[PDB]
Amino acid sequence: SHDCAKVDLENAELRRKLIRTKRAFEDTYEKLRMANKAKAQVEKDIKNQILKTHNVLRNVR
Amino acid sequence: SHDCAKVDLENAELRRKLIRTKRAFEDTYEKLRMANKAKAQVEKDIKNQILKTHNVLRNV
Amino acid sequence: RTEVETADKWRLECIDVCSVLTNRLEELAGFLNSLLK
Amino acid sequence: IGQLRLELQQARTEVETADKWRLECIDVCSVLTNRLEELAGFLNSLLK
Ligand SMILES: [Cl-]
Ligand SMILES: [Zn+2]
Repeated sequence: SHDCAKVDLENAELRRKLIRTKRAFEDTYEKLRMANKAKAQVEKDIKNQILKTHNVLRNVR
Repeated sequence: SHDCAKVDLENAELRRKLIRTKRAFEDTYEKLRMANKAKAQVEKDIKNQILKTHNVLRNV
Repeated sequence: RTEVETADKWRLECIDVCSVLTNRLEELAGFLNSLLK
Repeated sequence: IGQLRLELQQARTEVETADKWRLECIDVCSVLTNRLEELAGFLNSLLK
């Protein structure tokens, strides 16, 4: 036996918290995905710039 | 006024899901905080390197 | 023969300059590489 | 006499070598400078 009104109240509060927390997780996960993507692009361009720099250094005396 | 056993099961399942989602959000938030911190450090060092480069170019 | 003097007036300077520029370029390649860690 | 001609030839050779050194160092300095300016702009682009 439980407190019927209390478990109804807790059911509703848990559902509210779960929506809020899922939304916070999806938003933060998307922010992290965007950050990782931007960093990967940066590292690709950095590699290109390193290679161009060494090419100049090799051609230069 | 409800199905007592059914709301008990649903409440237990909601609590399990909320723990799982809270943990995922906290872990992902921690990773994002770490990434932001690392990027902030990179941008500070980049600033110093730009300034040294412009100083060398200016003296030449 | 002053053409030699005037034409060599900035030789030592341009050598020092190229050394400093090369050093900055090498340091920049190392720094960029450090960003990939 | 012919010694003045020989020393004039030596002066011309020294001018040629000095001009070669100068133009080569200008070429090198130019390429290095351009790479450094490009790198400064790239680094700045990373701050956006
Ligand atoms: Cl470039
Ligand atoms: Zn009940």
